[PDB]
Amino acid sequence: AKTMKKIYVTMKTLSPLYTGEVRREDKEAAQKRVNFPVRKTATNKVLIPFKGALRSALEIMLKAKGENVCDTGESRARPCGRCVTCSLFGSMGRAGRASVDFLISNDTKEQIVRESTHLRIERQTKSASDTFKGEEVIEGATFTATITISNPQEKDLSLIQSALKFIEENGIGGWLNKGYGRVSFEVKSEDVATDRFLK
Amino acid sequence: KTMKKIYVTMKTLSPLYTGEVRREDKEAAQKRVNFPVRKTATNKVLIPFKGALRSALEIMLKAKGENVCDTGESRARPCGRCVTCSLFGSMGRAGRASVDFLISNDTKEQIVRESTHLRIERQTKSASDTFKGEEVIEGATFTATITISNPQEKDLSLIQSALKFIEENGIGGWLNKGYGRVSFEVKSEDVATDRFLK
Amino acid sequence: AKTMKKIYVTMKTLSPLYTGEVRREDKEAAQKRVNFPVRKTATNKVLIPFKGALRSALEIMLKAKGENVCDTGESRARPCGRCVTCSLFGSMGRAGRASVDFLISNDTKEQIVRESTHLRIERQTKSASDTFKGEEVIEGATFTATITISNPQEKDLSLIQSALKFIEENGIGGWLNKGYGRVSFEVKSEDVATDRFLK
Amino acid sequence: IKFIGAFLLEAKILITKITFYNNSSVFIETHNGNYLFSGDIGMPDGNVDYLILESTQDELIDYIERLKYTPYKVFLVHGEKEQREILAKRIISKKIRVELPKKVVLNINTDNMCNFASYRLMPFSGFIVEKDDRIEINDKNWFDMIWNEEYNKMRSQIVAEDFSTDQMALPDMSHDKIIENIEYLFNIKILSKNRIKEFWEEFCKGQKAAIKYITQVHRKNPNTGRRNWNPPEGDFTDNEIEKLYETAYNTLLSLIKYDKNKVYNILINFNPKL
Amino acid sequence: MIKFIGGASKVTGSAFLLETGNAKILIDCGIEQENNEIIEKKINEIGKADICILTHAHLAASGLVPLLVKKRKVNKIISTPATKELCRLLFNDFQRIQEENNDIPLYSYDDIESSFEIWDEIDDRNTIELFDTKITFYNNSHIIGSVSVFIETHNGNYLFSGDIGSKLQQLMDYPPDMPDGNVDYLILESTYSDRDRLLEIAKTTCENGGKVLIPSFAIGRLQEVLYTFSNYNFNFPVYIDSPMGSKVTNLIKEYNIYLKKKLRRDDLFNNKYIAINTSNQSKELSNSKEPAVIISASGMLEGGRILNHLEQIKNDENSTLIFVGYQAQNTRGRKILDGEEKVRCRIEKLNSFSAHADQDELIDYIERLKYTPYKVFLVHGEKEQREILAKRIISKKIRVELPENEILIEKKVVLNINTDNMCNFASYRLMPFSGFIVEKDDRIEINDKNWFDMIWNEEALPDMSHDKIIENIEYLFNIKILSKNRIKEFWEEFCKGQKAAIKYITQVHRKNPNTGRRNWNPPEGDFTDNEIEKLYETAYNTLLSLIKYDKNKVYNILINFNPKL
Amino acid sequence: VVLNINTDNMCNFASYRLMPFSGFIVEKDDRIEINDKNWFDMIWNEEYNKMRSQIALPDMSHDKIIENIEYLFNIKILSKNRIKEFWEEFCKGQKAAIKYITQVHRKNPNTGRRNWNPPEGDFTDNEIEKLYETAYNTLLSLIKYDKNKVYNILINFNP
RNA sequence: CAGAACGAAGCGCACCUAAUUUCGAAUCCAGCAUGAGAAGC
Ligand SMILES: [Zn+2]
Ligand SMILES: [Zn+2]
Ligand SMILES: [Zn+2]
Ligand SMILES: [Zn+2]
Repeated sequence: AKTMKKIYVTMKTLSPLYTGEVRREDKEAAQKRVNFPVRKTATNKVLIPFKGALRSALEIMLKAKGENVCDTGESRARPCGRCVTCSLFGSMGRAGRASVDFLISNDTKEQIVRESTHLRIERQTKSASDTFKGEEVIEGATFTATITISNPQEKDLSLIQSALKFIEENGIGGWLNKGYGRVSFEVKSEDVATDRFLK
Repeated sequence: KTMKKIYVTMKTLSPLYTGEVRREDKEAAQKRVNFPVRKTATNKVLIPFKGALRSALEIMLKAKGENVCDTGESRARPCGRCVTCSLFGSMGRAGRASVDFLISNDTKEQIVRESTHLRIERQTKSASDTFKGEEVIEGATFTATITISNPQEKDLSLIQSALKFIEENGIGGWLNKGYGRVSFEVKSEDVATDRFLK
Repeated sequence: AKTMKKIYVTMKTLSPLYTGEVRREDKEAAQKRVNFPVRKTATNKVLIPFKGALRSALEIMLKAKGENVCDTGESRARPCGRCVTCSLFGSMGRAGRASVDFLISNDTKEQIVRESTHLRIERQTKSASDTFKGEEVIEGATFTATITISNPQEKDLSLIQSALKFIEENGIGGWLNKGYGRVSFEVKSEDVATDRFLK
Repeated sequence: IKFIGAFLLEAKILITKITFYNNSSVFIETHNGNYLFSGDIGMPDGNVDYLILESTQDELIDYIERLKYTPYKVFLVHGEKEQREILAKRIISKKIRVELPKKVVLNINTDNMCNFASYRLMPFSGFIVEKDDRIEINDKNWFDMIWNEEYNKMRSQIVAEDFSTDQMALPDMSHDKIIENIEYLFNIKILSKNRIKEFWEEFCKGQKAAIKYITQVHRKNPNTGRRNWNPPEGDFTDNEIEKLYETAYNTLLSLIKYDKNKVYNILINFNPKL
Repeated sequence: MIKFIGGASKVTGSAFLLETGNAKILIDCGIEQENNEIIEKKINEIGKADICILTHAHLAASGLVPLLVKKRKVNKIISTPATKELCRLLFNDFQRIQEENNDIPLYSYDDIESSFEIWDEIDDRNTIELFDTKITFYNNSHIIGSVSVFIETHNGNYLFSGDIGSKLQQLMDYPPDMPDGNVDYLILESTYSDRDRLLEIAKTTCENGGKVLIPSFAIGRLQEVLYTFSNYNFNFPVYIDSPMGSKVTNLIKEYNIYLKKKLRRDDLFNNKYIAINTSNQSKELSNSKEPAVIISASGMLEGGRILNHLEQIKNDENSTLIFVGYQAQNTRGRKILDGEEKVRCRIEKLNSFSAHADQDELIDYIERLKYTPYKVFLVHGEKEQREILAKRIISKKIRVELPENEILIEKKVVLNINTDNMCNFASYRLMPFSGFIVEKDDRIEINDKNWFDMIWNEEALPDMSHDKIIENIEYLFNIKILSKNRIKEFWEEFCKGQKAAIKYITQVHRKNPNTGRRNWNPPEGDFTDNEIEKLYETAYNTLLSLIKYDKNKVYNILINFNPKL
Repeated sequence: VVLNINTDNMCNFASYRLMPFSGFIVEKDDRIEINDKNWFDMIWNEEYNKMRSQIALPDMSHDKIIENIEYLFNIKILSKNRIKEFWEEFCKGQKAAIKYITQVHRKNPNTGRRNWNPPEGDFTDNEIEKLYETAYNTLLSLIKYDKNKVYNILINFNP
């Protein structure tokens, strides 16, 4: 429209964070150093997928509130188009008004990424039945993203900040049931014009 | 007469995806990947660039109140009396700016990586779908040239504003998910048209 | 004369190349599958019209240098006869000395011609509002031509090579504003004798 | 070299720093190798590359083993089927390659192999295409590809019930209503010269083909929601655009009922070429 | 066309660029130690090469690969698997040395990691078809994983030899494997048995009470001095004391199938080589008095873990310092070897261990080619040795282009079948034929069935059957021993070569002594320990028997289970 | 001369009856047999095995096929992309087309899912798998017919 | 003929999934201009 809503999100990990590497070339090269490599950019910065955690958080909570939201996590689902998670995060004919950017670390993989030993202990002989290594973003790193809503509606900062508390309680990334991914978002918002670059 | 020669250099600050348009290349790749990148036969990566600049200036100049038409709605005829129809084109009178395809400075095997993407169910937190797609790495350099034939004054300014718009929103596809965030650098010059004549 | 300049041009596409079909039977028997066919030979190669690109290049360049070149691009224009473009490419009375071939490809249309899918994307829905298909010639495809000046003057290679840089920076045929038709030319000139077949 | 008899070389010397030496032999040096047409014997103290040696025994091996820088290949000539073979076997034993004497042939097939009877070979049934400059050797999947091409072109050439007298229940509106509607839908850019021309083209191929054309331009796709009419030029609302498209459908369908002369005389006032 | 980028001294960089018209193929991207900016400008001159090939894992041939990855001039890095695993020690050690010597680092650790991201591995005798060429690797008897690259191009067949080993290598095969076809251009590298005497003098020193410090290179040399101290029935312990060399010793044992035929198919060093892991245990030996053998590795005594042992050996008279390899200039090893410094310990030298061959072995290498090569580009070595070997190769009637200074070989494809009766169907002049493609030297002939009627007229791994392999892969796929990740990885290693597949299944099936765990996937269902081991051995034998079968047959067997690999 | 081609699919152009053909004129002993693309594939396999040697579909009626295809195109199990890929694999051969439909219909033992597009509309799991099995049976029964009839069936659902 | 640095030990591996879907149209243009003679037989 004649405005856009910019939400500048700032994540500070409070527990170790893991999001797995998605690149076949980067997974297969780090198969003899770590068995669980983290997701990293080619500029050595850690890349977490944000759009998908916000959508799932809002879909879970809005289903539990009694609203008309659909589920896009069931296999090969068709976004209906008349949800508020179908206007924000997109349908199959209309794109998402909210452009959610990846959470990219302010530091590099040599200051936040550490390689760790995880174990599987036998419940009778109390001994290390399995040993494996993984990478994990430390407890205190800082990630930054930016959500650009293209047609600002009223319930868009109130709906993103409601999915953010759900991600602060549940977690972002992987291994979330064993304690990984506990984060704390800080949000600064602003309403910009669409013609701020035209001079 | 003169001509503007805006050389643009683009460094990807995010993973980038532009889908392959060629059907034979898409079919050959779609036995391995589910989402191939638009690749040249010289194994370089080709992003479309005219539509992004035109859409950027159309969305921007519609917000400044300036009389710009829409060439994005279905089978819309361009007007011919607008700045976007001057710099990018109309039905009669071509666009003064020849915008080149953003060709990478490096090859497919140095900047393009296969990636695994998921679809996680919202109540069992388990992967329902998996799809492999190719993406351009962070740091890849793409060079294009913009050749404005009859140069006016505001053409470089509006092209740079469109480049700042693409710097914010993105180039290519999957833009809602964080893909395509890129940085543009501009070096313009006013060359003579008769500069090849000795 | 007793000499004839033979310029053997070799062109390599650096971008996808589209020059559209002119033969109405072939266009109407290929717009059943592809909305934008490329112009092809009946020997399944690819033709590109070369003369008019050379005439347009030298006309735009030599009207900017300040020479007395006429415009043969405006509708039903009479070529004057007293410029260098009229000497090289032809007036109404005289014919042009440069006999420009087509740019016939070296390879056939299954190794060079691919069908692409172009779109038209709505600006407030960020989604396709139109889809069309097009035929195009791949990058690194090689086309060949031979300009043959019959009464060779001195500034007749340095004009045809100065046009061939203009058809490197602008484009040769088709959608040249989207980015198509960016090519590279390689010239191996030769001044044969006219009687070289008699001997 | 060309083994015509009498040999040939490329100048077309029919047998270039040439020098003769007693054969008790021509030494043709070229930039592409220094050939030595030994002739008949019954030697250059320099670089030999190719030794065209006439076989007609141990004396030939002696001749070969006195040339500095042993030759790359030794073309054997002027002998019978057994003589040039037995000399060849002896020269292969001395670690020297023998050779017993247009359009490029570009093989586009697989590389599986075998080691059959000291002749590395592979069974291939395929096709040989002859492009102007080359003769490609390609597999049967290429033939399946061109067969799918010819089938998916040949089935798009007779649409059936075409150019044929048969049959309808098409609507009705007067010649003055058809004229008025086609005028309005030509001013707003819905009915165009290309649309009217293609409607006439598919009308000449029967009424049924024109009905199929018009129901193909009026089909609102259930996914996208876009009829294949050209959109109107103006500031009409969505319901009005729907009504204009419906008027276009009804007008063209009603014009199908009228005879061909009337359809022509209505539709050359808006597009002169058919 | 071949370019010799720095092929005179190998310093300031080294490279062999074969420029086929479809491919710039690079071989031996290396640096010889003795500068950085000339190395950069040498890499800039190199241009975008589709592939860098590395014969061995010395920095002489593989020391400049991460710099080409930095400048993004290389797109594939093909080597042997042992070369990959050894270069993942050499590159990290080079960067460690570069930072610790405070010389601007030639590349970074990121560059090394990206180099292994674009690193494909192929073993010996496995032809890869890349870019209108055919590249086959062949063992050359140098350090482990070293090969002699055979690039077959339409302009000719080029055999780059690299460093050919000598007969005194006890862990590799002596006769260096060669192409069995026609080599047209041989890029040979010129050169630069008292082994048992080692035993004697070590038996001299231990019985005299002292220890013996044995300088050694970490790549190949320590692991052969250790084999010599293993087969000899000695009485005193031998102790390897080097983190990189103990890692390389483990890599030698891991890559056993890529070694000599006797050693492949029990510790290779027959244990008795008690390994010093922590540096505290190295200071313990430095202060110790038990007469023992120290096969450590600082190299040529310059920097490393010898440098602590060296002072204690230096002050002692009743010990010795057996130098083994070539001591170089501006290096400690020469100065203690030439007597610049006063040593109290004996300074012996055994010239027997030399991974580089001598003159005669290189002559035998040139002679055992099926066809005598048209040209032998001697490249590296001293100038004087190169003049001598060039004169002797000229004496054997072979052309020599020494690297201070042309027949157009063109493999043709003759058609040899009737082309009169052709037809046109889809605007193609086509003709169906049923014939035979024969691959001769300099000539690939397509030949009709009549040729085959005359040609015909004139004329370790266990062995299961197709049925048993199919049945056992099905059973071990339905109890979840053979998964789809396992079948895919087995297919990848089998594409990398049959010995790579043997190494993969041996690495999975190996029960670790301490834990008692094999890396197969445990069997789903009720089975006892003896039954589980009898299923794991079935997995071992069923997959080992598959390695004997041909590539397409393995693909057809392993596409009903993992339908993507 | 002998026609070994089914003379069906005969259209009506002008006052003539036509069928678009693409085939092989084999000649032997003046029989001059106008065969099809299916004889030649067999004859090609005969020569391929000769060189390389010396070194039950369910019958559903046409109306049932059309009805099931129309329902499964409206619940969005048979999509246009699915019909196009089935046409490609039918062009590659009957065995490849059975292999493709078996690949799509295969319930993976680990995930419990099949490569069909899910039915649009509210159903139960048993109804959904019944519709999947109907898709399997209808397309497998389509393999039984000839190329021209499969083309005429599928062109009214994906042009 | 090249890399080389207050204790122990073990271990650092598995598995699944890598599909599905929409659209592939629309519009403009189709002109002019010159020349119709000159010889021979
Ligand atoms: Zn929805
Ligand atoms: Zn406009
Ligand atoms: Zn003029
Ligand atoms: Zn070496």
